[PDB]
Amino acid sequence: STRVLKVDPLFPDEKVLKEAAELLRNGEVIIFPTETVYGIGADAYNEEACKKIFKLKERPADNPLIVHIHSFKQLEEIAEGYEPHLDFLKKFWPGPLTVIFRKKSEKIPPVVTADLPTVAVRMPAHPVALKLIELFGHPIAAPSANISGRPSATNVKHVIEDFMGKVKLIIDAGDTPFGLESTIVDLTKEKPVLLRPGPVEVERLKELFPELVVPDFVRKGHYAPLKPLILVEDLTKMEEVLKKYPDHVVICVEERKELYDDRIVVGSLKNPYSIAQNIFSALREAEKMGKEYIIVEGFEERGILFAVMNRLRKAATEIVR
Ligand SMILES: C[C@@H](O)[C@H](NC(=O)OP(=O)(O)OC[C@H]1O[C@@H](n2cnc3c(N)ncnc32)[C@H](O)[C@@H]1O)C(=O)O
Ligand SMILES: [Mg+2]
Repeated sequence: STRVLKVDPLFPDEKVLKEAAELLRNGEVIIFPTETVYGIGADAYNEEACKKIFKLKERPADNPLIVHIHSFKQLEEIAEGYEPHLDFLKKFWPGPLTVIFRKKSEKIPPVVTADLPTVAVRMPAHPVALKLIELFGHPIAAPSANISGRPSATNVKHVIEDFMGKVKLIIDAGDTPFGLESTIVDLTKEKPVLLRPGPVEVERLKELFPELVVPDFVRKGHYAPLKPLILVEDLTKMEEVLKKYPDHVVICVEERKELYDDRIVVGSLKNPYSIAQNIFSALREAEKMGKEYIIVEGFEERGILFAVMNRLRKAATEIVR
């Protein structure tokens, strides 16, 4: 019997958080907001509880979980070799950044890290997440709140779609600020490696780390709707595509809304953060509009839209370059 408890994002009712903390202590899984996407979390030191996350998501065991912390002191408990990067961390944490370090803790079971000698760590800039972790007293292991393969939940409506009846508690703090998962940066190798683009933008990381490596899998290509998805990087072929795929809905920017008939406006190029904020909602709307094909306009591989494109490329059933 899933309880959905609404809380203020800045000053959440600590009584709701306590209820959540209790469930975590009982080895239950709960869903909570962050500034990026909703997470589905368990006690990070509880092997059995973390196993439930995999079951509930229908997730491969080889796909490791991000461990969420509230203090730099917790970092010492779980990781080693981070001391040269403390200046960096203190500049972006709390915030939408996940970093890979060598695993110290034997407190974090292998299921969490998929037997890897590394651990992904994030200190989320969302008062609800921070206050929950602190009150609970252990780190929380949490992937995104969605059935594996599907778009990451950015609001409680999407969470309910995927998890009503399957978890005891969803904390609702409204639509997540960014709409997109944290930037993941691997700091275990000699040169830092970008594993996932996010709200900490590539251009910013390149300023800080001139030798940042951006693997091919980041630039090429999860987050997938139920209907086939057609991504159109070259918008001159838009007309060809529309006519090739007749029974369709289009996801488009505002400045090209008038150029279609059946269209979801995801946001404006004027304010690209609007596009990031709404893109996953758009895919969930689209898949329900009773059309055979979802057709999405492409975006610049720059700033936050880089992250958007990363997500769409990984979701698309066909790309049109
Ligand atoms: C809940 C919210 O904080 C959200 N979490 C999230 O997106 O979790 P998830 O859906 O599990 O994505 C986790 C990603 O993190 C990577 N990952 C985790 N631990 C890793 C490790 N030790 N080495 C490399 N990649 C790792 C996984 O491969 C995967 O791509 C976020 O990071 O914004
Ligand atoms: Mg995910």
